[PDB]
This record gives sequence, structure tokens and C-alpha cells, in this order.
Amino acid sequence: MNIGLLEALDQLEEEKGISKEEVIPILEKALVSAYRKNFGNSKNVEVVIDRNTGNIKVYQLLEVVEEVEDPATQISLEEAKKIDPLAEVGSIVKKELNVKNFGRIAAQTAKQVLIQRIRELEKEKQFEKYSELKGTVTTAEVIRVMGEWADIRIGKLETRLPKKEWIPGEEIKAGDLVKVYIIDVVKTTKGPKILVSRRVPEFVIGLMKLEIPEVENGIVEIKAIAREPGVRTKVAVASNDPNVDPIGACIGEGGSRIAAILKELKGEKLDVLKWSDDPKQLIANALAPATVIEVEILDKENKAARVLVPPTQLSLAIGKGGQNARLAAKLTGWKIDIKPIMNL
Amino acid sequence: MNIGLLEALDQLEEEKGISKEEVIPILEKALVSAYRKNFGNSKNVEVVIDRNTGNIKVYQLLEVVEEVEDPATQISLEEAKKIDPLAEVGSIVKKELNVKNFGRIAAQTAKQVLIQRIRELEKEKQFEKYSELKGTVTTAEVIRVMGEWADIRIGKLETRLPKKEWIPGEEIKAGDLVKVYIIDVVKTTKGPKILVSRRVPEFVIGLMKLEIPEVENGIVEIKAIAREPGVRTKVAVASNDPNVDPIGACIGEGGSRIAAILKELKGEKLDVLKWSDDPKQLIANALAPATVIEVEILDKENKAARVLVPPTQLSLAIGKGGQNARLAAKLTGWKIDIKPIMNL
Repeated sequence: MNIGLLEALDQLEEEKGISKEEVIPILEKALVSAYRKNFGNSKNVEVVIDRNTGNIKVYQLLEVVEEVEDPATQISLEEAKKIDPLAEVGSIVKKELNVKNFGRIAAQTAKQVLIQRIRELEKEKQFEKYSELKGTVTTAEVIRVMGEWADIRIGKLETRLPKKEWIPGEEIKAGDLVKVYIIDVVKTTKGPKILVSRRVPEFVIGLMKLEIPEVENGIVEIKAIAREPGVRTKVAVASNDPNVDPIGACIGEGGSRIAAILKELKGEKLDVLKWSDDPKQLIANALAPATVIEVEILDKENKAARVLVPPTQLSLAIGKGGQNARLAAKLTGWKIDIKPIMNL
Repeated sequence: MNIGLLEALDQLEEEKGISKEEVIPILEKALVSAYRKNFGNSKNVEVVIDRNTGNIKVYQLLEVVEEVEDPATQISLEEAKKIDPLAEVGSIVKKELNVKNFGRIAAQTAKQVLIQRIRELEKEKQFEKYSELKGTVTTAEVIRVMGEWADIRIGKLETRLPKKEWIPGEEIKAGDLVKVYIIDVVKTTKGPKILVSRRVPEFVIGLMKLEIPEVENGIVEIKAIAREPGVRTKVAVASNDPNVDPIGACIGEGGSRIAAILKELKGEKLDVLKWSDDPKQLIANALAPATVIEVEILDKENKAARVLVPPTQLSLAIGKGGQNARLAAKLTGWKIDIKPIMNL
């Protein structure tokens, strides 16, 4: 609307690289709308900016006709030709207008446009976002829960945490800070969205990586995990460095570390056990708590086994509703059958 | 140099999206050099194109001085002011020149520039190239060997195949078509380069994926591989679908498939064996050719074993220079000791 300087200078006045190869065509469009809501929709106008100074200049479009009935539009052939020598009836001629004000300045909207094109690059666009730290755990701020999900923020991004991906039975509330595992980050037609969960098995691995330097390190390796969300998780670990006790690094100084882990799990148990290449020792480590007398392989190629336990440890080994033996079986890939002994 | 139309029209005349937000500044630069080698270096000139029609227009720069001694450069204050009212001694004034020819047209160079900016996008730039099919095997054309490496082409790209990554002992020659495994593709300051090899273990897996549908499928899974480049490779396979014989799909109809595999390996052997979850059966499958009487575990947690074989199979099991037992040990992760039997 106004040619009051502006432009060029405001073009990247510190920060970011914005090619006006697109900033202006959008500004023009907006400026036409700007010119509109700041005078009237009586005149059909075009806003042009042929680079250089740019200088906002508007033209009133007029249809060349045989007889003028609406002077705001329409123009005679004779009058049209003075503007464009080649004009014929049916042609459109463009008459340049001036400027004005009427209180405030409309031209300032180029800002809105300018900024809006900034918010778009704020989304990395074209791809998704470097915020694609898929496979990790991060903290998020809970901004109101909606029943079936919770809106939460991570950095300058917000995303839904479906109640289906919450730890079963836990309770979340606005303000709470929660740890979440990042399954993926997808660039949608509304900005990048981070897919999150607190219930998949990798969430537990991520918490371990966070609280246990040796796990982040590789010094302690996670060889297997079995998780029943909200109930319990068994994880088998191995130490690469024969001088590092894997159990000890996971548990921490005085049970710290695991305490931090268990806190985020809002009540879900975690059995940290030692991995073994001998399936009989692995299976026995996996059934803790409970002491096994011995493991009998019932099938080497199909991995099935019969586990013998002292009576007084029968129901402990199976666990409430079979949870202990169930998790042990899942963790090991072996079919397990628990049987009480009979000492002679 | 010349304002003979040109520009705009040639701007993206079918194919590609090229923002002249950079095409012109480079054209200008080149045009200055173009104007130079097409007249003389007597006049210091600037070529400007303020978008719009663009129209190539040149200006001769003149230093405003107290006394003119070189009229091709230098201009008096009085004369300078007629051109730029604000000119002072020490200022630079720009005098617009016209056009010409002298045989052919110089302005055509905008092409070279135009194209050159095309060849740059041909490299995907910014990142590396979608040609990043890292982890696969592809065919390449051998364009001359240089002793320590071979220059070969893949698509419209060329890359070096170091002799160190050739199958030991093989011989390559210009014209040959060779299979190569893609380790990586890196965007260098000279275009993307594909890192290749024919000697790493994944090269064998890639050939298997190529010749064996079930492997590409997942129906047959590669569980372990041990390779001594140029000598022999043992690979252990398993079938997911209990109705598919894994050995049979790898070998193919009438030994075809494996024949194709062995051909690319220019002489290197390939023992395709069946994977087993029972280490005793795996170890026995791994020592083929040779028949094992039995496998005795010497250490369950440290995976060491003593393998018993009939005499008449002792040296066969160890293999030439220990190659058979060596590959079997590497493939299985187990330490193996071969011993002849003694039937009563």
C-alpha cells in the first residue's frame, strides 16, 4: 500500500538466510489483501515489486470495453491506448496509483508475512527436523491431559502422548515432567511431530542408558529384555570388561540408579539379571527371585526346558498368574516348565 | 556484454527449478570476465542485472581525481558530478556503456554458467545424493585399472576400487563388469563418492540377496558368516518357513544361483550350511566337509569345544593350513579342538 521506504533493509537484518525469491510474491499477494482491507474492495488492484528497490507500487486493473458503465473498472479503447498502445477491447490495462495512509500504515504487514515465512523454516521443512533423535528418551512437559491422550511439550514442540502409550495404570497431570521414548519424528503438513511412548520395551532401555553410564558406554551391554508394561520387566546384561560387574553398575552406588529408574516406571518392577551364553544359567538367572536346582533341556533344537525348583519356591518361580515364568520364557526365547524337586 | 534479448526465457525452459537468486550474481561475475576476454582489459567494468528484464548492462568504473592522467580510469570532479551529484574526489563513479559484437556473441557464456549450475545440482548437493544405497551390491563398469586401484563407473558416477578391496588374487581389466558392495556414499567437495569393496563379508551377503529371492525375502535368514577373502567363506542359514529348505533355496534349481554366486567370487569357495540353536549341531554343520562323530563342550560359559572325528577325516576337518577349523571357529564364535576317534 505505502512506498514509505521499507523493504531491502528489513531483508535479513541479522539471522537466517531468506531468499526473497519467494518472500515478495507472497508479500505482493498479502499486500493486495492489505490494500483491500485498508481502503475498499471497489478497485481491483495488483501489487508489483520487480526486485531492486522493490518499492511497493500498485496498479488498478481496468477492462477495455466498448462502453464504460463502471469507471472503477472498465475503460474506453481510446483511453486504454494512452496507457498501453497495444490495448484492444477485451484487453486489461493497468493504471498505476499513488500512496496514502489514513491513520496507521498497512505496509507493515510485510512483517507478518516476513515472520510467517520464518516460522515455516523453524520446522526445518523439506525433510522433518534435526530433532529426529529417534530411539532416545527425553523429558517432556505435560501441558494438560485430555482423557485419551496428554498434550506435552518437548523443546519448542508439542505432541500427543496417547493414554494407550502411557505406563498402564499410571496417572499423569498437567505440569508433570515425564520421560518418553521417541519412536519417530514425522514431517507432517502441519509441522514435525514426535511419536512417543512410555510403554514399549525400548523405553526401559532408554532409561537404563540415561542412569547407567556403562550402558551408554557399551561397557555393559543389554542382551535381552522382556516387558509387561505396568507389571514388571526383566533385563539381562553382560559386561564386556571382565573387571566391571554388570549387575553392580546397573544397581549403582547404593541402589541409586535403579531407584531413579524405578521412579520413572511409576511402580513397574525391573529384575536386572546377568546374561549367560549357557542357556541353563540364563534360564536360572531369569527365574530370580527363586532358586533353581537345575535346568533340564527337553529339546536342544526347539529350545524347551524343564526347570527343577525346591518346593517352597514352586509358586515363587511361577509367579503371580505365571508372570515370573512368563517373563523368563519371553526373555530367553525358551519354553519353560517348572517342577518341584524330591530329595532322597 | 550484449543486451541482445536473452535471459528470462532461457530461465528454466523446461526441467528443473533454478532460482536466479544466485544464477545472476554468478553470471554477472562471469560476464565481467566475458566482457574482458572479448575487447580488452583496458576498462574496469561492472556488469549489473537488477532482476526484471535483467538486461545485461555494463558500467565503466572511474576514480574521481584532482587531475586526470589516465582517461580510461580516472575522471574529474566536475565531470564526475554530472554522473553522480554526490561524487567527491576519492569517489568511484559508474558510466554506463553500450553494446556491440565483433564477430560472435559473448553473452552466450551465460549458458556455460547456466549449465555449470546444473551440473552442481546433479550432485544433489547440501547432503550427499539419493544414490546412497549403502549396504547393497551393484554392478559397476571398470574404466581402466591403475595398479593400486581401478576407476569404475556406477550410473553417472565414477569411483576408485582400491586393489586392497579387490578379492585377493583376482584380476580386473578395463571393460569388465564387476559387482561391488557399497560401504558408504560421501558428499565431498568434488561431488559424492561411493565407497566400494569386493572383499568385506557383506559383499557375500549382498550377492546372496541378489541371487536368492528367499534371502532378499527374509524367508531364508543369514545367521552368521565367516570369510577369508579369496580363499573361502562359510555362511550359516536358517529358514523361517518350516516348509522351505534353506540349503535348497541358496543352491538353486540345479546348483544355479550358487554357480552365479561363485562366478562373481572369481574362485573363492562358499560353504552354505544350516544354522542351529544347538551349538553341537552348529559346530558339526560348520566343519563340513568332514563328518563329526560328536561334539563335547569343554566350557559352557566361554564356549569351547572338543570335536571328535573319524581318522581319515582328521586333516579334512582341520583343512589346509587349518582353514576349515579356523573358519568354523570364527563362524560359530566357539573355540574348537579337533581330535580323531578310537572305536572299540
